[PDB]
Amino acid sequence: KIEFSKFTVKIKNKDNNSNWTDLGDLVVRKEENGIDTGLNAGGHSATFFSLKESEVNNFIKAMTKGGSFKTSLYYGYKYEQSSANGIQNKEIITKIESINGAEHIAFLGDKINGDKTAEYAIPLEVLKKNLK
Repeated sequence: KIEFSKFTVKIKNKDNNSNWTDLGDLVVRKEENGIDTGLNAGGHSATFFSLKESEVNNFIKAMTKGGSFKTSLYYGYKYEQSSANGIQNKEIITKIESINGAEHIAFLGDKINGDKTAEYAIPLEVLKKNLK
């Protein structure tokens, strides 16, 4: 059983030099079945990744303690390759990471266009406050 309906939390990515930069806000929404999350970065607004009921516990766990979950669809952001059409069952895999003094949930995205993927970071304390 899950209390929450909808909330927002800041998301960062690693820029062209591998520096954590603020990207935007991520709108996590709770469905009849699963979670949708969507990226409002710059003036682009579009679904980021989603997952059904069964991966929910794996989500919460993952997004609070570090772990992994299976998405229904992962698109990401524009630079990564899966944003045109999205990819089913992409496994997201999370770590805890202190960035300034603030622990974040960090995970890799998709391949961009020597294989380079996108990297992402959301603060842990906000994910814990809201994810229940």
